[PDB]
Amino acid sequence: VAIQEEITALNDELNRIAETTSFGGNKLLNGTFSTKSFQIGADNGEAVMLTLKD
Amino acid sequence: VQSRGLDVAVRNANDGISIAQTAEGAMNETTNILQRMRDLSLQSANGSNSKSER
Repeated sequence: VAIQEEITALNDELNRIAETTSFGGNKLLNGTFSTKSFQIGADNGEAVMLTLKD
Repeated sequence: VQSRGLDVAVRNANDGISIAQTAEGAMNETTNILQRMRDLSLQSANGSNSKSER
């Protein structure tokens, strides 16, 4: 039971990190970043897809 | 008649190059503005930017 208390608290922390880590306000590990394209190019259609997951 | 006319001709030509000179100058600012719009456009494409940034 006491060990479970620690497990309970630590799973809460995991959930927290997941729904909190953000870049300037854009959440990252919550499962909303999904896939985004970074141009990394001097002309159109030269981007790469970064996929962050929940 | 030819000599006097030739003088008028030169003047008219100089005025011609003047119109073109003035017009070309405007185009020069036009492109600079267009170029900045392109650079801003690339920055907007980057996925990092949020709707607010766009």
